[PDB]
Amino acid sequence: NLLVTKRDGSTERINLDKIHRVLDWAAEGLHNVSISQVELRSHIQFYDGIKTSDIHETIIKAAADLISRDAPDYQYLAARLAIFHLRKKAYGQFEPPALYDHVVKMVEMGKYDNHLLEDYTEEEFKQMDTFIDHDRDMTFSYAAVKQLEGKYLVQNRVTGEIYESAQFLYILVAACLFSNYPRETRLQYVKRFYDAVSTFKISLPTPIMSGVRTPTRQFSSCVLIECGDSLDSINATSSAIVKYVSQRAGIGINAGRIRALGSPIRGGEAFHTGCIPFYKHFQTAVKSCSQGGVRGGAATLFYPMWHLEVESLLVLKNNRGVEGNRVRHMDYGVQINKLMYTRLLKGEDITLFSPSDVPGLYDAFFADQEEFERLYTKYEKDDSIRKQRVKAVELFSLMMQERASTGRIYIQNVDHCNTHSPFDPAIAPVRQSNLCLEIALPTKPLNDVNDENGEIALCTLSAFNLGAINNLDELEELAILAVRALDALLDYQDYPIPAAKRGAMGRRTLGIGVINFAYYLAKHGKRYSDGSANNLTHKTFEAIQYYLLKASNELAKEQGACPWFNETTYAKGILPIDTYKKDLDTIANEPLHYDWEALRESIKTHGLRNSTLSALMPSETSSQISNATNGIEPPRGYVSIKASKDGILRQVVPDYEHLHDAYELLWEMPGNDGYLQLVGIMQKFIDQSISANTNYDPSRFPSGKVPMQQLLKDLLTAYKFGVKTLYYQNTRD
Amino acid sequence: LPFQTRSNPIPWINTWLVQIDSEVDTDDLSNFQL
Ligand SMILES: Nc1ncnc2c1ncn2[C@H]1C[C@H](O)[C@@H](COP(=O)(O)OP(=O)(O)OP(=O)(O)O)O1
Ligand SMILES: Nc1ncnc2c1ncn2[C@H]1C[C@H](O)[C@@H](COP(=O)(O)OP(=O)(O)OP(=O)(O)O)O1
Ligand SMILES: Nc1ncnc2c1ncn2[C@H]1C[C@H](O)[C@@H](COP(=O)(O)OP(=O)(O)O)O1
Ligand SMILES: [Mg+2]
Repeated sequence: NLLVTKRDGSTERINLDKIHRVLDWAAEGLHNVSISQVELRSHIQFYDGIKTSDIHETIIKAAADLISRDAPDYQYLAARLAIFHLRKKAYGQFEPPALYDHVVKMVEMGKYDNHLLEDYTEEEFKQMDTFIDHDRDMTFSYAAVKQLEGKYLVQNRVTGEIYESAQFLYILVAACLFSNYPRETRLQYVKRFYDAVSTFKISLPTPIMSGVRTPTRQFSSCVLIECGDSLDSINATSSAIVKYVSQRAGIGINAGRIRALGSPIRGGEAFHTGCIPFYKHFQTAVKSCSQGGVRGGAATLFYPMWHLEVESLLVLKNNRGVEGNRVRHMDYGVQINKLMYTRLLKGEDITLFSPSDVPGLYDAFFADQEEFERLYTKYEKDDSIRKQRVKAVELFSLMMQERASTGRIYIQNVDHCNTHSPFDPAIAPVRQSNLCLEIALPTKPLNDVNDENGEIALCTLSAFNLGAINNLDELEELAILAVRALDALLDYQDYPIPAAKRGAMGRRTLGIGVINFAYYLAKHGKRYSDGSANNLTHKTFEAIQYYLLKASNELAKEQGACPWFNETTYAKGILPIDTYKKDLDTIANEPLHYDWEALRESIKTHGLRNSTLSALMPSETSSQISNATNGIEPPRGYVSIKASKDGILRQVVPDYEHLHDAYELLWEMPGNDGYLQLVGIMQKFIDQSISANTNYDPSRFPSGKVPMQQLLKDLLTAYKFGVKTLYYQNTRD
Repeated sequence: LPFQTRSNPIPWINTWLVQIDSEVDTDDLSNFQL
């Protein structure tokens, strides 16, 4: 008696079968899954004239909630339903249209860049359509398909209509990246890279999964900016923010050079108003495109611990404090060096100086360790310099305090960054971290929005799916097939800021990390707490780094080494296996499988196409696609729940039907001594800083309170293994 | 068993069939070498 509205817009009487047939399909080859469940769960409410599209969308969200530990398969069921639904809005039918017709039509619509037709010919598109395997859309998971549907797929924001499939994404993104390649190997890479991203072998950032083949050439995930102690530099840094924030890219401010409050200006014509006043200006700049004033644009501000206004900066994210002196919309990262921790252990005081009062003391902080201990102790006895004595035990407590309450206050060991980094602490020292704290690239203050001398550290992210390769030797292909794609991107994309282009084309740095690490250890039957993976972690990453350098090495001969390279340690015949924390030889003995002395001579001649090739970053959005564990972070639960944007999606861990025992859920670990112990081993082969985060469960401590004794313990433990930085500090709620 | 082994086809039928510690010690951490 009731009627329904079909997609085309035709109307026919309601028929249950139509739903039964569909659900029965996606349920094919699945177990512990029942068709009736979805239908009733859906509580679908028929009503005269109901659009068939709505009915489909309701059943999908139904089988979506089914996903559970008892019946995981459901998350392939919903996924299959989602893709079927997507194929309707994209092509009006399940069977996808010719790769060539699809690009042509889109170009006329203004979806894909018109260069695709000027770089490739019709005869070639038909040749690439063969590599495509639309049957790979079923290898996805509800958690993955849901992401592509919301963001990754090229779809109208206003209407919400889809325009392409998951496969057309990979085939195109790889092709654009290799567009400027020789006709002899141009199509070649397009295939291998395609069967590398579609097969879940390599994970690519959100700005990349979406953009390439979009007219927009903006693929920068985040930008690091170093602000100088000037009004001109501040405005330049502020304007630089408003530029990238509108591009939805993370920001990494260092105001740590701004003189403290009370500091005299131009001899004494005026006194500094303080840091807080300026810090706020930066926030609004990051929120300038945020909706409401609340959410979006993420920016981490850094500064030295020995700073004079440190005590006033650590409590910025704290409520108490009228806004006059507060900033709860920005993250922070207290920079610490060896000397600092020393004063803590001995329970000795820390002198709080100012950047202007102590000349060279600031630069010593990163570029040189010994000079710092000489100047610091020097300015301490000097009474002609404003300072302040504070117990190292108290300062470190106030930091961990705000770090435990907010869980945003990050830590950055500048000594390790300049101790074991590709960059020469004398020419291009690391004095910054990106929002996530994974990047460690040099930066320079800008005198204006278009300053030439300025250098805005930029980077290209990527990662290897450890749960996709059989052996470590398989990284040999992925490495070269990855470094090239990213390297070419640096030239494919544009730069809205001179300083940005300067550093981008200068050292051409890249950030390639790893994903699905949890599953990796699961297969080999390893854990974190016990640390029975220290050797494995050493061997695995040893290759990950070897092949990356070996890849950027061969690339250098073909296109030359980066222009600024002489700056890098690699030029002076220096490898990470030399400047690594010697204290790592107490938690691992895994020898070098790969003959680096060989790469040493190779790089010492041609160099590297890129300055930095290895970065470990936290990747939930990217990993969700490969249905893998976010970055190296262990699964919070067998069936972690991620809510985005509109609704939470249940994502079951990989190979749960056979790995249930193996996995060591985050909450479940005794402490962090085991986790951080692995990060230090990884850093031994990372040119860039791992965004490792701590974890604390008040249920494992007496009085249901986390003791400050343990907080400082892990902090020192990490520093002992060369841990560069510390990300979040998840507190079990 | 006359019929082939199978997972239950209607699991729904079973629904009707039943703070921060401030503690600091210098000596305990002084033994930790950086
Ligand atoms: N006449 C109907 N009565 C009830 N449900 C229907 C009817 N027709 C289709 N459905 C269901 C089946 C699917 O689960 C969902 C979506 O149908 P969908 O295939 O996407 O669009 P469509 O109706 O234009 O194609 P098709 O003719 O192949 O069903 O709606
Ligand atoms: N009138 C002001 N009120 C508040 N803060 C100021 C004022 N002028 C400058 N500042 C701050 C901004 C910067 O943090 C810092 C220095 O600014 P800057 O422009 O470099 O000073 P200046 O170039 O005129 O002389 P100098 O830097 O040598 O002291 O002091
Ligand atoms: N508000 C935001 N919008 C888009 N990207 C953001 C963001 N905040 C941070 N990021 C980025 C910056 C980081 O370099 C990056 C690190 O993790 P990622 O795996 O690269 O992200 P993703 O999972 O989206 O691919 O996420
Ligand atoms: Mg000045």
